[PDB]
Amino acid sequence: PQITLWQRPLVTIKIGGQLKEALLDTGADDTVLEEMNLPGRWKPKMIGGIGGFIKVRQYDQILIEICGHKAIGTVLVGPTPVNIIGRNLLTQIGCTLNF
Amino acid sequence: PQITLWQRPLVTIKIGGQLKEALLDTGADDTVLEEMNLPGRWKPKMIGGIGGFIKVRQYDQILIEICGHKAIGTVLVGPTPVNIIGRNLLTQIGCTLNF
Ligand SMILES: O=C(N[C@H]1c2ccccc2C[C@H]1O)[C@H](OCc1ccccc1)[C@H](O)[C@@H](O)[C@@H](OCc1ccccc1)C(=O)N[C@H]1c2ccccc2C[C@H]1O
Repeated sequence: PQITLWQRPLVTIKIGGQLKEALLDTGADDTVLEEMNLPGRWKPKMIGGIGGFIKVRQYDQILIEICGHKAIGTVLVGPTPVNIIGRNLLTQIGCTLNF
Repeated sequence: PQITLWQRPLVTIKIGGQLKEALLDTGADDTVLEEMNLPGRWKPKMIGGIGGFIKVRQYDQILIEICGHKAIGTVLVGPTPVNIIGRNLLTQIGCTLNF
């Protein structure tokens, strides 16, 4: 599909059987979701954006479904204000920026 | 032009006769640039990101060239980690997300 940017580019994602809303963020290197439970072991990590840094938990090889497209990659979980789908997963679904 | 996301979507922008590098960010509602000098009066604004809020200066009707495409709009200036081209200007150059 082609997403215009008059409004925030929010889409529905499926992860861990749960359905959620998330923002397609080309400015985010990684993907970070609000506090939730995921399987496997995790690694602590600090990520910084506008405003400073936050502590998140890193999970690897997590399967996410974005608008029907399956994608695999690292998923961070932490006190983020909104769910964010970063570049690490946007590339997997063939997402691009077009002027 | 089509831009993949395997790397940060960095482009060159021209503002105040100067060349700068900035990030095309669909996750940013507004455009914020690192500390610099702009003409006219400014208004105060608070923007919230991943790690909290920051205070920025708001300038209106600023001319800015993004990859050869001229745009005129609101530009914010403050302690941002990188120069950011947000949705307010991305829509002016007809930028869309595609997959
Ligand atoms: O933090 C970032 N990346 C980092 C990131 C994110 C997730 C995981 C890892 C990493 C590392 C780094 O790439 C990106 O910034 C550039 C950036 C790049 C590199 C280093 C630092 C910053 C994001 O795309 C932010 O732009 C955007 O974040 C999503 C968000 C939307 C709405 C509300 C709260 C948060 C955000 O903060 N948006 C707000 C904003 C921004 C500018 C002007 C106005 C407004 C209002 C609101 O829309």
